Amino acid sequence: EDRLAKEKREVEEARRQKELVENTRLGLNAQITSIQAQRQAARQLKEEEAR
Amino acid sequence: VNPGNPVFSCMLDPRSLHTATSLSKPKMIMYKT
Amino acid sequence: QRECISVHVGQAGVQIGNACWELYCLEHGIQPDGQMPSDDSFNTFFSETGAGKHVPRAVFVDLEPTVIDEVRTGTYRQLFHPEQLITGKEDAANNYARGHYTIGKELIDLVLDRIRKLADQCTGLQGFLIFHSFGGGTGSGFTSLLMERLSVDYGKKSKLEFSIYPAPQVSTAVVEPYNSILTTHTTLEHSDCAFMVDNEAIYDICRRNLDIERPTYTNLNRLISQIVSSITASLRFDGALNVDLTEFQTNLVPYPRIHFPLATYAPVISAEKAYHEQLSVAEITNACFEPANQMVKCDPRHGKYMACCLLYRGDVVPKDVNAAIAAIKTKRSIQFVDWCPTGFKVGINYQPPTVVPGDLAKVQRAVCMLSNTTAIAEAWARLDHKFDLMYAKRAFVHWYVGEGMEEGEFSEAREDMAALEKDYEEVGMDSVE
Amino acid sequence: QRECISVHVGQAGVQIGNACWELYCLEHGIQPDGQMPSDDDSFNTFFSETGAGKHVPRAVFVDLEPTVIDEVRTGTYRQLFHPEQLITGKEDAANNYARGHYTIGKELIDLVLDRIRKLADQCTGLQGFLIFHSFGGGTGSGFTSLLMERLSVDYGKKSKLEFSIYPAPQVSTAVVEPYNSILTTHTTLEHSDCAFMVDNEAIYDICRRNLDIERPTYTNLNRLISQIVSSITASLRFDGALNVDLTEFQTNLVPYPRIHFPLATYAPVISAEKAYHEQLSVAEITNACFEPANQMVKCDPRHGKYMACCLLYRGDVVPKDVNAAIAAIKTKRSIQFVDWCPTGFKVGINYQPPTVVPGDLAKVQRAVCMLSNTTAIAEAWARLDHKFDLMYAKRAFVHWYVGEGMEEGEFSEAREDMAALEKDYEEVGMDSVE
Amino acid sequence: MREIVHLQAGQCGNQIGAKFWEVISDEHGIDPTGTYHGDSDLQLERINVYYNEATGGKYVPRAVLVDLEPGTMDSVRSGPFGQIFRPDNFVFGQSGAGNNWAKGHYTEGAELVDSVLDVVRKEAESCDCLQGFQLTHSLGGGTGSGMGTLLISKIREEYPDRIMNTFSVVPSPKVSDTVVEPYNATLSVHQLVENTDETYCIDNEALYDICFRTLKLTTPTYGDLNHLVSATMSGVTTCLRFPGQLNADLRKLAVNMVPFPRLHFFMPGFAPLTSRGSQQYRALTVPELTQQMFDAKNMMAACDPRHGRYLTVAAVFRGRMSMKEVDEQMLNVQNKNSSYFVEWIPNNVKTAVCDIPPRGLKMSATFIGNSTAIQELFKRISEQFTAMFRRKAFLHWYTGEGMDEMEFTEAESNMNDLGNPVVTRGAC
Amino acid sequence: SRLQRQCKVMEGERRAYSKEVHQ
Ligand SMILES: Nc1nc2c(ncn2[C@@H]2O[C@H](COP(=O)(O)OP(=O)(O)OP(=O)(O)O)[C@@H](O)[C@H]2O)c(=O)[nH]1
Ligand SMILES: Nc1nc2c(ncn2[C@@H]2O[C@H](COP(=O)(O)OP(=O)(O)OP(=O)(O)O)[C@@H](O)[C@H]2O)c(=O)[nH]1
Ligand SMILES: Nc1nc2c(ncn2[C@@H]2O[C@H](COP(=O)(O)OP(=O)(O)O)[C@@H](O)[C@H]2O)c(=O)[nH]1
Repeated sequence: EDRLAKEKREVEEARRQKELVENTRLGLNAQITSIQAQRQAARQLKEEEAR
Repeated sequence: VNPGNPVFSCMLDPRSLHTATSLSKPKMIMYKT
Repeated sequence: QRECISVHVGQAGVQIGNACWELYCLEHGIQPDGQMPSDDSFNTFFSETGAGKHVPRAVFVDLEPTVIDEVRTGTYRQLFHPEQLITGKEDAANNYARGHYTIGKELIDLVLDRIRKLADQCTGLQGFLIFHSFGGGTGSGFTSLLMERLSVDYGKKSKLEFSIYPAPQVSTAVVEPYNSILTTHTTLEHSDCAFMVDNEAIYDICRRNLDIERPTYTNLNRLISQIVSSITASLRFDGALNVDLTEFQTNLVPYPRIHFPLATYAPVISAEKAYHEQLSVAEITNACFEPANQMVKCDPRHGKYMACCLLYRGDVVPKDVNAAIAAIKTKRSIQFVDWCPTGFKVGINYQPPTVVPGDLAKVQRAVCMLSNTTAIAEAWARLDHKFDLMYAKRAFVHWYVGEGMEEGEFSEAREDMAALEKDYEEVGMDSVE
Repeated sequence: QRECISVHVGQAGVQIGNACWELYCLEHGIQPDGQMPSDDDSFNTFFSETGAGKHVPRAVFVDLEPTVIDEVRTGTYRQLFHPEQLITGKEDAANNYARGHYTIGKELIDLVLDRIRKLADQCTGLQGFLIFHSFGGGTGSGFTSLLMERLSVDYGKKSKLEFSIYPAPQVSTAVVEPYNSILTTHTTLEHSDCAFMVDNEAIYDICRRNLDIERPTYTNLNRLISQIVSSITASLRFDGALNVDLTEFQTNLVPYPRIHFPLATYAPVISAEKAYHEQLSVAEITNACFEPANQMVKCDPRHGKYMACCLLYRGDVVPKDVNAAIAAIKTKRSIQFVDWCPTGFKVGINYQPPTVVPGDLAKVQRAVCMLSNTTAIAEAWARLDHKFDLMYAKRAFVHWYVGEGMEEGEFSEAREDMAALEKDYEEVGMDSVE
Repeated sequence: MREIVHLQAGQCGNQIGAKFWEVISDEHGIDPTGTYHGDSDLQLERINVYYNEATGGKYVPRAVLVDLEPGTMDSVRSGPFGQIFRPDNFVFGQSGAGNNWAKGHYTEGAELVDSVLDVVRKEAESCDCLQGFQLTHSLGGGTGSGMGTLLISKIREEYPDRIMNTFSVVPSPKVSDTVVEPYNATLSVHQLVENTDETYCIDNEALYDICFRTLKLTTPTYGDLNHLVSATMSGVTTCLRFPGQLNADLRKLAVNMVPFPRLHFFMPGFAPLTSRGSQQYRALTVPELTQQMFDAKNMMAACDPRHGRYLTVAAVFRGRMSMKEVDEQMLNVQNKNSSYFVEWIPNNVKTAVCDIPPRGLKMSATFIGNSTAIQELFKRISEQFTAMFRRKAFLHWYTGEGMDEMEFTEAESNMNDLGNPVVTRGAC
Repeated sequence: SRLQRQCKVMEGERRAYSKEVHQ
C-alpha cells in the first residue's frame, strides 16, 4: 500500500507537468496569433500606402 | 500528511489490522508492546 | 504589512514607472482604473483606500510637465492620486545645477511632504525604490537632493536606485559625463544599493534575442519593468526562499562604497523561439552568465565577481538551482574574487512570469541575476576619461557655475572618482598577506 | 545518453545534412513539423527535447555565404531547426581556404563555438561530433580547419568523426581544389580524429551502374551519403547483437596517429526493379562490398593493401552468417591484407532494417556499411599532390592567398607535411622482414 | 510526565518545524484541528510531551514561533496542519533580520526576545519536569542564528538544568545561499558550543544527495527534504512518548554520547529509507537496516565518517525486533569496521528500542553519530571566514550594528579551538 | 582610544559571574 501511494505521487507529478506544459502551449499560441495579427496589420498598411 | 513522502505514510484502515489467537484476544497490531 | 515606496524621478523614471505599474496591475489583477474585480499580496505596492480602490505607493516627480501629463491624460489617470504626481513649471534643461540647487526648492518640500504620508500610511516601512538616470539634469540633481533629504529623514531604511547608465558609445547628450559624475559623487554617500542598467546593452539584447529589428522605449522600459517586478516579487508573494530588499543589499555590497550591481534577465526569448528550447533551470543560469545578456555594456572577462544574487521566479526546482550553481562554479571562465567563495545567492518564488501583451515570451522559469563585479571599474574609468577631456577646456561649465553650481565642486567630483578607481583596484588585487 | 552533435559546414555539408536529417526524421518517426506522432529513448542521441516534445535536431548549419541556409529556413523544414541554430554569414569565401581560415572566419567562429557550447551543454555525456565538409570550396576548407582547431583546443578528449568529400581526380568543380585540399589536410592532420573519405566520382559511377539512373543529381548523391551516415551511426540509435560505438570505430579503424582516413561503401544500393531478382543474403553483400567497382572513392583497392576493415550489418542479419561471409573473404586471394594485422574484419550487428525515403533505394532487409582503411589511398594522394605541384610550379592563383593575409610559407609547410604523409603511407605498406 | 517545547525561528525553523508538527501529529493521531481522530489508546497515554490539551479535545501543540519579518509566519498558518498553533505562540516582528548575525543578537532581536521569553516562560511553567527544549534554526543566516543564539542563551541562562536538542542546518560545503554564510555561522557556532547540550547538524547538501541517490526523488520540493529532517527529530524523542524495552530519553543520549563537555555536535540519519521502486526488492530486518543505518550515504551531514574517527554513536531503534539481532548487528558493524570507531572508549555503540514503530513501517531507527570527522564542515567555515575577516569584507554591515572586530576573532578562535579538540581527543 | 570593547565584554563577564554566584 505504501508502494501504491508512492506511485500515486508519481502520477501527481505527471499531471503537474502535463497541465503546466499545456498552459505553456495555450499561452504561447495566443502570442503567435497576436504577432501574426500585427503582421497582417502591417501588410494592410503597406497596401494602403501603395494606394 | 502526504501519501508520497520519502519516509512512510499509509492510509490503510488500522482497526482491521488486528490478529487474535486460539486462547487470546484480538491484539491491535501496529501499536502493541 | 511590509511595504516599500516607489519614487520615479525624471522622464526615464516616469516611463519606467508607467511600464512597471502596468506590469503590477496585470500581475495582481488590478483593472487599470484602480478597482479590483474579485489579501496579503497587494498590500505591499498598493494601498487600499478604505472602500474599494487601490492607489499605488508611488510618487512621480518631474521638473517639467507633459511627462506627468501623459499619465494624467492616459489610461492610468484614475489609478494614481492626483497630488502624488508632482510637476514643476520649468525644465531642468539637462543641468545638474538645476536638478539640485536652483529649481529644486520649489518641488523638494512638496515631494518630502508627500513621501511623509506614504510613510505614515504604512505599518512597517521597509525601503525605497528610486528610478532615475545618470543623464538628464532632472534624474541627476533631483535624485541627488532627494537622497540628501531621505538620508537625514529615513536613514535606517534601505534605498535602491534603478539608474540608467550613460552609454559607453552612443549617448544622447554632451553633458552626461558632467551630470553622472556629480550625481554619483553625491549619491555615493547617501545611496544604499544602486542597480545599474545601461541603454546600449539592452539595445543589443533587443536585436539578439527578442528579434525586434526596430525596438524602442516601450520595449526597453518594459524589460526593465520585468527586472524590477522580478526582484520585488519575494515580498509580493510567498516563496521557498522569500528574500527581502535588505537581504538583497546585505549580500551585494562588500565595502560601504561599492554599491553598484549590474542586472541581467533570463528568458529574453521572443515567442516564436521557445518552441525549440528547454528553458530549463540549468540553461537559464548558463544564459545568465553569457557576456552578451548583461544589462550593462561591459565585458565580465576583464573583471572579478564579488557576490551575485539569483532570483528564480516560477516553477523552479531549488535543487535544480543547486545543480546549476554547482555547474557554474566549476567553469574556469567565470572568475571570482578570492576572498568571497560564497558567491551565488538563491531566492525562490512560486509565481510564474505574467505576460504583458507584447514581445517577451511566456515562460515558467525566470531568474534575475544581480551581480557586483570589478568589471564596472573599466566603465567608470571610461566615464572619467569622458569627464577629463571636457573639464580640460571649461566646456559647458559656465552654464552650471552661472546657475548655482561652483567651479569647486567639479574638483572633488573628480578626486572621489579617482578614489573609487583606487578602491576598485584595491578590491581587484589578489590577497597576498 | 549517447548524444552526438552534427556540424554541417559548407554547401556540401549543408545539403548532405539536409538529406541526413530528412532520413533521420523519416527513420525515427518525427514529422517535419517536429511534433512526434506517437499514437522509447531511441531519439535521444541526435534529436533532443523541449516542452511538449517538439523534437529539435542537434545540428549546427554553418555557411559563410547566404541563401543556402535560406532554402532550408524557407522550405519544408522551416520549423524543425531552431531559428538561430542555423548560422548564416554574409561574405562568400570565394573558393579560398585562406579567406575561410584567415579573413572571414572571426565574424562567425566565436558564435558557432557559442552554439556548440550550448548544444554540448544540452547533453548528459556526449559521444562525439560528426563534421560534414568537402575539400573543395573556401568555407569547407578554411572554416573546417579553424573549427577543428578550436574544437580540439576546447574539447580535446573527444571523438571527432568527419565525412569529407574528396577532390576527385577527373571531374572537378573549382580549379583551386588541390590548394584547398592540401592546406586543409595539413591543418586537420593533427586534429581530425577520424576522417572518412567520400569521393564524388565513384558515387557518380555507381549511380550510373547499379542504381539505373542515367540522370541523377546531388539529391541522389547526398541521399546515398545520408544512407551511409545513418548506417555508421545506428548502433548508438537502436539495439544490436554486437553494438558498435564511435570510440569503437576510432579504435578499430586507425592504427597510427596519422593514417586515419577510411574509405566507405554501401551495400544493397539495388534499384527496386532490380531488387526482386536478387538473393539479399549475408554473403554476396560482403562480396559486393569487396567488389572493386562499388566503392565510394575512385581508388583501385587491388593496387594496395588493406589495413583494417569494419562492417556494419543492419536488418535481418545472422551474426554467424557474418562468420561464414568473413571466412569466405579470408579464403579469397585477391583481397590481400598487411602481414602485421591478421585480424581484419570487425563485426557490427543491428536489428533495424534500412528505412528508405521516397526516392531511389529499394525495400531491403539487409545493408552493411563498409569502412576500409587501406594503403591504396597513397595513389590518390600522390595524384592530388601531382596537381598541386604543377599548379604551384608557376605560382598559379597564389596572389589571392598571399594578399588576404596568409604568408607564403604555409604552402611549403603543407608540401613538406604531405611528403611526410606519403612516406608514412609507403612505410606502413611493405611486409615485415625483421 | 516530561515536556519539550519546540522553539522555531526564521524561514528555516518555520517550514522545518511545521513539518515536525505534521509528522508528530499523524504519529499521535491528532487531526489538523486537534481532535484525536486516532486509533490505539497508546497514542494519547503520553501526549503531554508535545501537545497541551485545550478544554475541548483540541490537543494544542506547545510551539513558540519567533520570526523577525511577518512572512514565513503567514506560511506556517496557511499550511494544512498549520492552524493548530496558538495565536500568542506566533511572535511576529515587522522588521527584517536582513541576514546579519548582528541584526538578531543586538538590534531587531532584543526588541522581541523579551516577548519570546514570555511565551516560553508560560509554556515552561505548564509542565511537570520541563525535560528540555528543541530549536529549529539555520546556523547560516539571520532570523535563524541571531534569534536562535539570543533565545538559546536566554533559555540556558534561566532554566539551568534542562536539555536543548537543536536541529540546525549547518552552512553547506558545495554552494552557499547567503554571501555572509561564513560570518553568520562563526559568530553562531561560538554560542551554540558554550550553551546547548545536543545539536544535530543537518547539512542541506546531504538531504539533497539522499533525495537523488537513495530515494531517486526526481523533482524534490523543499517539502520532501523536510520530512527526512522530521523523521530524525521524532525518532530521537520517541522513548519519551510511546513505550518499549531499553528506553532512553534525551538526557540518556547526551550523558551517553557527549565524551567531553563540547563534542556535542552530532550527525543525524533515518533507517528504512528505501525508494519508489526498489522498496519492492528490499526485505526489512535488523541486518539490512544496519548496512543502511551505517551507510554514510544516509548520515545527513557532509563528513563521510570514513575520513575521521567516531567518538560515540547512538541508534534509537523502533519496532518489534529481537535484541539479539539488535546487539549482534551493532557489535558486528563495530568489529568488521574498527579503524574508524575510536578505542579510548570501548562499547562505542549505544542501543535503544521504543517498541511502537513508525505509522506504515515494520521497523525503523534513527542513527545519531558523534564523528571526529565533523572537523571537515567546521574547517570549511573557519577557512571561509578566514579569508573574509582578513580583507575586511561584508563587515561594514555587522560592524555598524555594534559588533567590534574582536567579537569576530574571538568567535573564529573558538571554532578553531573547537576544531583542535576534535583532533586532540581524535588521535588516541 | 575607543575603550568600548573593554568595558563591554568585561562587563558581560562580570555580570555573568555575579549571576552564577547569586544562584
Ligand atoms: N526606458 C527609457 N529610458 C530613457 C527614457 N528617456 C531617457 N532615457 C534614458 O535617459 C538618458 C537621458 O535621459 P534623462 O537622463 O532621463 O533626461 P531627463 O531625466 O528627462 O532630464 P531633463 O532633460 O531635464 O528632462 C538616455 O540616455 C536614455 O538612455 C525613456 O523614456 N525610457
Ligand atoms: N552532395 C553534395 N556535394 C557537393 C555539393 N556541393 C559541392 N559538393 C562537392 O563539394 C565540392 C566543392 O564544394 P564546397 O566545398 O561545398 O564549396 P562551398 O562549401 O560552397 O564553399 P563556398 O563556395 O566558398 O561557399 C564540389 O567539387 C562537389 O563535388 C552539394 O551541394 N551536395
Ligand atoms: N530542511 C529544510 N530546510 C530549509 C527549508 N526551507 C529552507 N531551508 C534552508 O534554510 C536556509 C536559509 O535559511 P536563512 O537564510 O538563515 O533563513 P532566516 O533564518 O530567515 O534568515 C537555506 O539554505 C535552505 O536550504 C525546509 O523547508 N526544510
